Order: sequence, then C-alpha cells, then structure tokens
Amino acid sequence: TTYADFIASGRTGRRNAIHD
Amino acid sequence: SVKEFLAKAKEDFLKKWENPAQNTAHLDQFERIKTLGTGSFGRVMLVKHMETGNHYAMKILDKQKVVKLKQIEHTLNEKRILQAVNFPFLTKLEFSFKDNSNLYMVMEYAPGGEMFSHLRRIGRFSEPHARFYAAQIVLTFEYLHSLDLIYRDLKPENLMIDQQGYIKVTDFGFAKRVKGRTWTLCGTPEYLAPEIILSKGYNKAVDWWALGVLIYEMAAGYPPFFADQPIQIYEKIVSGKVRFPSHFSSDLKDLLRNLLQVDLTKRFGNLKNGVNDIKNHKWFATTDWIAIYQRKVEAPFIPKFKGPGDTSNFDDYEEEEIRVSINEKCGKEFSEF
Ligand SMILES: NCC1CCN(c2ncnc3[nH]cnc23)CC1
Repeated sequence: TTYADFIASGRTGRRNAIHD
Repeated sequence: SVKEFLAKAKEDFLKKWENPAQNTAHLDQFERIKTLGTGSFGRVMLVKHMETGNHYAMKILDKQKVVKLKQIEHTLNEKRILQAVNFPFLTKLEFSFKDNSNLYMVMEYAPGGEMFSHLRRIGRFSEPHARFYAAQIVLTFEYLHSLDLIYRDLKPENLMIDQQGYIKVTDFGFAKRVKGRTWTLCGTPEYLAPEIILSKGYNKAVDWWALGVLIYEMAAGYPPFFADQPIQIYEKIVSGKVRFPSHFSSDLKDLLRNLLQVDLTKRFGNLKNGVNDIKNHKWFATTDWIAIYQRKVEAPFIPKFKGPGDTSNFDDYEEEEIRVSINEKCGKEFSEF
C-alpha cells in the first residue's frame, strides 16, 4: 500500500527546506 | 467587499513596509523557557515577556550562520514582511532586535504545536477537517498575494495550531515582496512546483501548487510525490501524474487536478478569476469564508492544554546556550534589521 510505502520511507519526519 | 478589505489592508501594510519597526525590545526583557523548533541559523523558543507575563515565540538567528548560508537578504525579507503584516492566520512581529551575535523576532505563541505532529500521529484528516485548514490557507494566500508577497514554504511543519484549533502560517524565511517573476530555488522538495524545479522564472502560482500538495497530504496522510531522495521526488513532480486514494471524493480530486496543474494557464489561483476559482469550487461549497475569517466556525480538532505556557504539543529538543559575543558580528549585513 502507498501508506506502507510512505511509512517505510525516510521522509516521514520533518522535511528540511532546500535552497541554492 | 473583499476588494475593499484588501485595499485597506494594503494601505496598512505599505506604511509599515516603507517604515519598518526596529529595536523594539532587548533580550533580558524575556525569560527563555523551551526550544519549540530548530533550523539552520538557530531556533524558536517559548519565552515569557517579564513586564507583562505574556508568552511569545522568539525566533533566534545566528548572524554568522545566516551569512554562511547566503540567507542575509531572505532574513531581511522575513523580518520586514512579518513586522508589516496583520492577519488572523499570521503571527506578526510583536518585537524585534539584535545583539552582537543574533537576530531576534518575537511573535504570538501558538500552543497547539505543528500540524505536522498531529497529521502524522492521526494518519490523515477527514475531508471536512482538511477543508477547515485549507480555507484558512486560501484566505492567507489571498491576503499575502494582494500585497505582492509570495510565501514559498507551505507544509504541515510550518502550520501552527492555536488554542482554538485555528492555524498560524509561520516560517517566512523564503517570503518575498516581488512584482512579476523571481528565480530563487527554494522551498521543500515535496512541495516544489515544476516551474521551480525546471529553473524557470516563477510567480505566486507556486503557492497555489503547494496548496494542492498540502490538501492532498492532509486528506491522504502522505504527499502526492514522495521517494527517498529529492531527485526522485523532482522526477515525479515534473511528470505531474498524481494518483488519488479511492477514499478521495470526486470534488476533492477535481480541486487537486486544478491545483496540481503543470500548465500555468490552467492552474487554479493563476487564472483570470484568481482565487475565486478556488473559493467557489464545489469542494469548498460548505465553506463560509467570512465565518472562517472571523473564527466563528467550530474547529474540528482543538488541542489538549494544561496551562498558558504548557508545551506538551511540541517535541523535545536539546537546549543550547544563547551566547552573545563581546564583538559585533555582521553589523553591515544586518544594519536595517
Ligand atoms: N516550522 C515550525 C516552527 C515551530 C516553532 N514555531 C512557533 N511555535 C509556536 N508559536 C509560534 N509563533 C510563531 N512561530 C511559532 C516556529 C515554527
């Protein structure tokens, strides 16, 4: 499931901004 | 009318924009209580204003770290804008000042914690719950865009819940007053419009795309474009192929298709009728826009509170000194702050 794929990803925590 | 409300708000904003408040407090007027969040140049703390006993959120930026990160102009944008705005779903600056080492911005404290925390814990929000938040964002963006401001970092991490369960859109670090197009690569991977990723000049339509991402994430419990590395996220976004959970209502999908539109001539919020294509979409048909703005609507979730400076809706972060050098750092760079 997509939910399961999300929760197993490294991007369920607070996500950092990107810049330049 | 909205046009009348907004013209007046613009008069108010410009007066402060052209003549910014500066040096309206000092560090030792505040008792520091707890770190509520951290970031690249420092943190935000819960503080108590001693003279009044009011609680605030104090953002502390290390000038040297701002300089290393090439965020001088962006930081000056943040303070200059936040001191000048006034809106129910924003936290304007109550005070700002600087010392030898740091920049300080003092704002209304939102005790309910980050939407992010609640969204992750609960999994996903019901469509009515998502719509209640989304409406507040639509109105804020209406307000901000009318002032020629682009926000550029919408996400659950940057949406604070207040004691009444309403939102504050915080984190103005990438906010910019610009007429026409701008070019900076900034934002958060999951929320970046394809124009940004493709390194085009872009405009406030990036905020409306980011709204599509947020509504999707609130309603699904995960974002429309995700993967372990940013590059893979960027590849998905520029395809633009979105897949919707089967529980998404017909109306929701249709809204999202029009927000998450790679074609700028068709993207909602960027059309001839501006924000009204969003305000009058069927998904929002139950939304009473004036009552949301007046905070008359009953919030679908109200935070659990124990006291005025209770912090149990926030994660715990390691507390670090606020050190103030005996030598002034980066005076020229931050002269106007
Ligand atoms: N991006 C997440 C951070 C969490 C801590 N912050 C915060 N927390 C509480 N009230 C506030 N009023 C203004 N900012 C702010 C700042 C944002």
